[PDB]
Amino acid sequence: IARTIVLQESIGKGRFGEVWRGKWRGEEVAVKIFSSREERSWFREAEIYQTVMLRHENILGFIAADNKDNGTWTQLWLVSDYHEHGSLFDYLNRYTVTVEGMIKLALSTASGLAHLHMEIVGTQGKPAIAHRDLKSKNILVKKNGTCCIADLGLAVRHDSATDTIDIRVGTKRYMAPEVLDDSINMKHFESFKRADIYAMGLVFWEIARRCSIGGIHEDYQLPYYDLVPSDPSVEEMRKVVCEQKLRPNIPNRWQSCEALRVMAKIMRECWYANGAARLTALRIKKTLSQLSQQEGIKM
Ligand SMILES: Cc1cccc(C2=C(c3ccc4ncccc4n3)CNN2)n1
Repeated sequence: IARTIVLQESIGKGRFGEVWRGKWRGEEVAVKIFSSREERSWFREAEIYQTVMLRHENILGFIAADNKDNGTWTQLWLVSDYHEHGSLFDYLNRYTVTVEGMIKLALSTASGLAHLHMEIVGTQGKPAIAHRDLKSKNILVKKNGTCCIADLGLAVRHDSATDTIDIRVGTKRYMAPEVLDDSINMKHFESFKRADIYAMGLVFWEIARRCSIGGIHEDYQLPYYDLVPSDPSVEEMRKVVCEQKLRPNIPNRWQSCEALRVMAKIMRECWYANGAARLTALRIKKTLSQLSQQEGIKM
C-alpha cells in the first residue's frame, strides 16, 4: 500500500499530522502522515473510518491505514481519495456559486452528516457517529460540485444498546454554545449530534454568502469574522455567542431569492442556544432535497 505510493506535494495540515498529494500506480491519492508520537490520533481516525458500513458518497473515501519505515523512523499513514478542489474553505474563497451550486453543496453536506448521525440497524449495522469538528476546512468539494466530510479523528460512536459513547476539543470558532460554556452533557450522545448541527449552520452561512445572484454576492468570510479576532479563544467566543447571544448576520439580499430564504431559515434553526431545539441533519436533508427538485438540478 504505502510502500508503492510516491508523495508529490504538501497540501495541508490539520490538528494532527499533515496531508500530502501522492501517486499510487499513476492515480492521485491523498496521504495523511503522522509521527510515531501521534499514534493515538492516527489510530483513532483509522478506527472511525473502518466503522462497518461507513462508506457514503458524502464522506471522504477511505483507502487504508498503513505504516512505512524509511530506515530511520516510521511514518503512520492514512490514504484516501484525492479531490482537486480541496476544502470547502478553499473552494468558497476562490469561487462564487449559483443557486443550484449552493444547494448541491449544502444538500451533499447535510446528507453526509445525516449518514454519520444515523444508526443503521442490522447484522452488519453502522453505529451513530458525531463528528465534533465540522467546518468548511474539514469538508471537501468533489469534481461534481458535491461535498464529502473529512477529518473524523475527533468523532464519537454511539452504542444505542446501553446509550453510551465508545470514548473541550474542536475548532473554537465553530464550537456550539453548550460547548463554549461547557454546559453540554458529555454523557449524552444526542448532545454531540446537536452540536454538529450548530456547526453545519455556520457552514451553510459561509456557502450562502458566495451565492452570486445577478452578479451580486458577499465576499468570503468565516463565521463571526466581524465579532472575534482570528484564531479566537474559548473566552472570546463565549462572550459573543453565549453572553451577547450573537450569530452570523443574515444579509437582506437573501430575501430576494426563495433558495436563500430557505437556507437562511435553516441557519436560524441551527443556531438555537439549546441544542434540543435545533433541526436534525435528516430534516435538513429533506428540506434541501425538496428545494432542489424545485429549481431543477443534479442532487
Ligand atoms: C483519512 C485521510 C487520508 C488522507 C487525507 C485526509 C484528510 C483530508 C484531505 C483529503 C483529500 C484531499 N484532496 C485534496 C486536497 C486536500 C485533501 N485533504 C483533509 N483532512 N484529512 N484524510
